[PDB]
Amino acid sequence: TAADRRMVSGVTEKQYKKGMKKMQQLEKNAINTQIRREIKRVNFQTHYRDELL
Amino acid sequence: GKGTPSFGKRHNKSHTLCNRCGRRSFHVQKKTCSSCGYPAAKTRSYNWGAKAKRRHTTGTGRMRYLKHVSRRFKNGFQTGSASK
Amino acid sequence: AAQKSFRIKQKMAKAKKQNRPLPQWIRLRTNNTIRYNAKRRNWRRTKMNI
Amino acid sequence: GRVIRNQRKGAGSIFTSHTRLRQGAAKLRTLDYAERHGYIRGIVKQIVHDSGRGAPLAKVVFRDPYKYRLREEIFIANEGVHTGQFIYAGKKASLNVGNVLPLGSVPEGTIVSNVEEKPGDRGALARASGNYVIIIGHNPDENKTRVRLPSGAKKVISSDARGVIGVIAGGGRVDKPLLKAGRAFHKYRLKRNSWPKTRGVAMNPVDHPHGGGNHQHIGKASTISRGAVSGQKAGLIAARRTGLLRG
Amino acid sequence: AMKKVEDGNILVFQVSMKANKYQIKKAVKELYEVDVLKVNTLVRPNGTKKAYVRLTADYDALDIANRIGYI
RNA sequence: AUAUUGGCGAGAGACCGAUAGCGAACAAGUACAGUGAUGGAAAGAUGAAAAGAACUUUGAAAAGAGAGUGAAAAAGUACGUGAAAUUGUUGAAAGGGAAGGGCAUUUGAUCAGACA
RNA sequence: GUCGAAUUUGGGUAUAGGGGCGAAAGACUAAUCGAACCAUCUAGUAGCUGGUUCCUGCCGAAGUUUCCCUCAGGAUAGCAG
RNA sequence: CGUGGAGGUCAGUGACGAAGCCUAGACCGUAAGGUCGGGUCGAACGGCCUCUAGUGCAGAUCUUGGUGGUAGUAGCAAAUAUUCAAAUGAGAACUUUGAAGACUGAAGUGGGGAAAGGUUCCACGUCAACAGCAGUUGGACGUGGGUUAGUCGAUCCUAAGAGAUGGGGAAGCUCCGUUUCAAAGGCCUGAUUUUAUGCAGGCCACCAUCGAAAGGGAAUCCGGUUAAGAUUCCGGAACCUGGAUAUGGAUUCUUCACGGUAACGUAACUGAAUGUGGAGACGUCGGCGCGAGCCCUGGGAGGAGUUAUCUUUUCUUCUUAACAGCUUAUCACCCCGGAAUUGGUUUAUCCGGAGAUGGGGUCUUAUGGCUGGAAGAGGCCAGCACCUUUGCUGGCUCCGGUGCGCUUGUGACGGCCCGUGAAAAUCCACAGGAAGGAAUAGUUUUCAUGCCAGGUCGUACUGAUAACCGCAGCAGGUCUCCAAGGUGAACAGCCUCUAGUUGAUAGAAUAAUGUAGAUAAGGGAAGUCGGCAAAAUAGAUCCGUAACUUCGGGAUAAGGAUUGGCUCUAAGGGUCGGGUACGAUCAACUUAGAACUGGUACGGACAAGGGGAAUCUGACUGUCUAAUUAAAACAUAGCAUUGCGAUGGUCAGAAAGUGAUGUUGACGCAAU
RNA sequence: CUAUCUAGCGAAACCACAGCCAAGGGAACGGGCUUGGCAGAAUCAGCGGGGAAAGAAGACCCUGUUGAGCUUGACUCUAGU
RNA sequence: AAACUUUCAACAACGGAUCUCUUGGUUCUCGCAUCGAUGAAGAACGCAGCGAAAUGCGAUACGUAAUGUGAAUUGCAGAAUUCCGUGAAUCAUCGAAUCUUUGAACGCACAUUGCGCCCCUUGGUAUUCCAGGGGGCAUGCCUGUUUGAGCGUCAU
Ligand SMILES: [Zn+2]
Repeated sequence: TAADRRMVSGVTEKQYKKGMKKMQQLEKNAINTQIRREIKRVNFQTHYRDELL
Repeated sequence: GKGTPSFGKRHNKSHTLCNRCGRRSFHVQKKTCSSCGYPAAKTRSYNWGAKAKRRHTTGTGRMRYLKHVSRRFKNGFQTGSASK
Repeated sequence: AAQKSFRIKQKMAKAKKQNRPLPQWIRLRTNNTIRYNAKRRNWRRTKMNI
Repeated sequence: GRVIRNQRKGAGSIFTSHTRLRQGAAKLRTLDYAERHGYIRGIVKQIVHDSGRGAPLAKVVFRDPYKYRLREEIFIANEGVHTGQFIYAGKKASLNVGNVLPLGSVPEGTIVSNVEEKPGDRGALARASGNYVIIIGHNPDENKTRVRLPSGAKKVISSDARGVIGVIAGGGRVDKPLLKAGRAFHKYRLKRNSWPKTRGVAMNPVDHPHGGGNHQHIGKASTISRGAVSGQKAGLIAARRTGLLRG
Repeated sequence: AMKKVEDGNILVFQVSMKANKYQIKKAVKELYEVDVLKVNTLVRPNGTKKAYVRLTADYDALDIANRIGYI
């Protein structure tokens, strides 16, 4: 069991849960950053055919 | 269709991993890589790609031997046992 | 593929070992500007081109 | 403009001849001491059909004169030969349909085939299915013989040049119409990549000197000069006469 | 791997990457002073090599695992 | 004596101060895109010290309300100050097919000082 | 529409930019083809279009002459400070 | 006037709060702007005289970042469909089990794989995000576990082709060329008492190397087993290659076996150089013969279903692997014999004095039969026990039939072609007669047996309406294998069995306009650029078929009639006492005919041609503008013209001891 | 089956400020200006008159001492022969 | 009258401007000359008691040996005089070593963890076969050595 490997080396069972919930949110703001900034120049194509007339 | 229905027929690679620079550029049919020409002796480098020499020149790696030559010069390429 | 070469099995075994979060004792050092594992790949999002 | 499709042929690269199924280079055996003094006997083991030639081949086998071995040669088989017939080869050989004789030894008025121009090029003159050469006189002084060719042209060559006796097998091959594009396709499937010939006037100005126009015509005179350069040479190249001869 | 030690006489080791089934059959003879029936080998998806060496019918696998000390 | 926008070691500035200065003050030629040559970012600041909120109570839990630490959580890891667009509650007022502005005064609000 | 064949198709391999390849449409050559993509010379040039950041004071125009491959532009004289 | 920095000065302001920011609070200035109060806030900053500039924004379809109105709006509507109870849970349209209902329907929504992905596989935790509703579930998050090879693939060999050396070009990176204008090697024993080695006596003169997880190829099968692995593990049973290698048998005192007229036979049964031969080794189509698996099916031995009535009933298990022994054939061949009154014979017309028919044999062993493998396995039942590990004991596992069936393997043949439909590695055999050898001896390791070893890398899973590519969990795209029952010509369509799924935001209402599908009185193209769109006809059997024609067609021309159900009759086969008029007999589904019968209905759903008369134009089949043009354009066969006899024609290269046509030769190549 | 109503989820094009007409004049076809007609919160489903609605520095035409594809006895050359 | 719409202020929200910072850039000056067949630059894969990356390193793998300093490292665990000491440390220095697979890359090859060959030795009845170890095997060119070739050529 590698669960005790945490408990001897710093981390506690409780500190992992509040630590990962911050960590799983620290990646949440960054992916919310990537979707927001890129959304302007992502529809900006190059060779669109214009199927009209 | 030349777009979405013809992007489905793409399942055969044309470049693989180079053995001397380790990136997917070794073209299999030509049998020569394209970021540095690997069956050639000297690596491929051009002064119109000034940026593409920043990614590959001396200093972007470990420099396993060259990082000690400046220290060995200061002492003067000495040898032998050290001291007391 | 299934019948694969060794120098792509040597590459997908390295990617297995790098498919790990940040160790939680890293965030407790003195000047620790790291907060998560930003080079972390997943087979849904980013294909590795090997 | 582009380079036109008669300029793209010298690079080969799709236009090379399809040579998977061909038996080999059909050639007379080399000129040796057996074939200048006396003859040497060989037997037609089989008559095969090589792909991309209108004439059958013959795989005669000659025993090695200097080693203990067999040496197989490929001849272009001419009419009347068969398997198990003996082929005699040299100066002092007989005169029957299948033997290969130097052109001094044959009388004037005979027909032979697969003649060699120079005395040792191993035979390269009248080889397609049904074409001979007709000997029309010797010359014991200067050591020369003059022959006429399948084209009607008269040519004087050496007298030591060899040639098998008889009209090449295959016979009247072109008397039968192909009737289909599917039969001309398979003919050129084993020759080279030149069969569906787009007319030049159908093309655009880039693709051909004939091409372009709001009608389909050539525009300038289709007889091209001789010292014209690579890319102008489309149409009759140096047409002395043109048109139908009598009417 | 404990099921292979207890049922069969199969000792499971992690071997180095450059070993070639004669250097493993001879290693277990020299390290553990036993006899080996047959060595099998796979390369694990973490890039290491795993060797299913197999003791032969009179050496027992539980006694060798207990003398080593992983029970 | 001369050249030196690379290398190594030094010193300096009427230079730039995180949309600036090198593309990069930070795991930056990094993540990522392309079959490929190549393209290539964003991203700095709690506090002097983590003293990073023990305990109580409501909730299934996140959290909330107390309590506690602190010079200060109007600094609580979404952390210096925290502007505007835009938004919520409260307060004032106005409003018949726009709103806003100019001159003049009534009314309400508000501010005022030489003599005060 | 064709459906046993000038058939359809996998993998291998060949031909690469004024070049390839074309049963010929200037078609196709990685969503790019009457000349691909990438980097560089390159901040190419523009008599042409848009923009051009604080206040107050005083004076205040011209669309006309002559020459120009000159006519959406300049030089020169004029008016102006 | 304002701003970023610089020299000077105010011994300027400041933790007792500098800069900033906020403030329908105050004041000054015509204005640019300056000053003050309050709130906030926490470490630096101003006045004045001068210096300096990356110094003042409302705009540039400005640049980067941020945010709005639209707006709780458009919408979340293809792929037939979901419902009830219970359990878990804070929470259930959505998770799990059970019960229903259905669908894909064997060219599957099934079981596998090649690419490609790379840990998605599997278990235990867990729901912040993701799963465009939900979530307790997950291809998600967190931690781990998991892929076993003498036989399976790679490795090995060659294909189209890549490519070094020698050389020759090139200022040069490099280019040509692949046996090339080369001094390009190894190897048998005589040598074998030095085995150093010398004459040996010749030698593949081809002479790198790479190129296929679909071609070529030494050898493995069955049963069990895992949360996740199997031709890999375990158990049994085999085979191959590389070795050593001793017995038994064989042969030999004429040293290198006998038998048969012969085709040939066997447990063995010396054979170097060198030479030759075979195998590897090959197209496609059509019918016919045979085999295997499946399908259908009778009896018996079991188990479950139905039962008010009926049903010796409906469903289901009854299986045999690689390998080894003995045997088994079309074809081919040998012998005896001598054919017109021509015989033999195939579905298909070929064979015979170059020796048929006939009689007797020989061989290949695809394939099938028996036996070993192996019933001990597996399958189906019945019984009695229980720890979890686990069982334990009895039975049974049988005998047939059938065929234009389906798939597939193959045999002998036939058709086609101006198309005759790969190459090496490797393996054996023959010709040859070098060399060696017997009496306790050799040859034997191609005869039987015995002993050892078989390395390296891949192996999980998906292979697609969710694991690949398309910005994604995208109706698109992506190579291939096996394939049940009924209807029917059929792998059509429709319905079901094995197996899989029941996923796609749902609830209520049934306005308009839509989209998809329908129907219509009377008229029947009056609509419209135009019969666009829809309708009609359709399967089968029998009858009947024109102009024109290149005599092949036109032609399913046009046009007409019948079709269900039930009871029947006749015809078409095989085996047997009587064919040198007949009899019981097993076993096919096929056509024709007739009565009787019904709301005159019958290819009853499904499936399934509209036809004719002429003109223009291209002969046809075929190809093209991927994503607005499928055509009368391109192609074609046919015809004709021109160039060229190789010291050459057309073309390529910067060049060359360079190349395409050319592994070519006028019946050819090239250009039209 | 949508649309419609509800629970959950929830974008975009576009937008100077915005939104009742008649005549007048005007850059010669006004939502605003001038003179009249008038005019009552908040709104829901439709609808296609208008917003010279949105889409893209007109693809036609002209101008440029701006290009490119192609042609020939244009001018200047050039591989080849 | 409310709701709603608009304006302003307060507090809250969104958002990250401003201000003050700065181990980073930039330009200028000054000093030195130091890569590689003794295997470089670059690459791939590895290595820590708990590491994913960065930095460091190579199966002796966040290092070893040596010298210097003289008591730490620290997120946690662990280790304690090792503390009047041949001695702590993620210290500095650095002269001794190691340096996987590669790469000019060098036995041949390389989309292969593919295939050889010589030598010393070890093991399996073993000069021949299989296997473990150790050391070699690229090309051009120069100088020397050794062995040859050539009626090129000179005496015998
Ligand atoms: Zn490379």
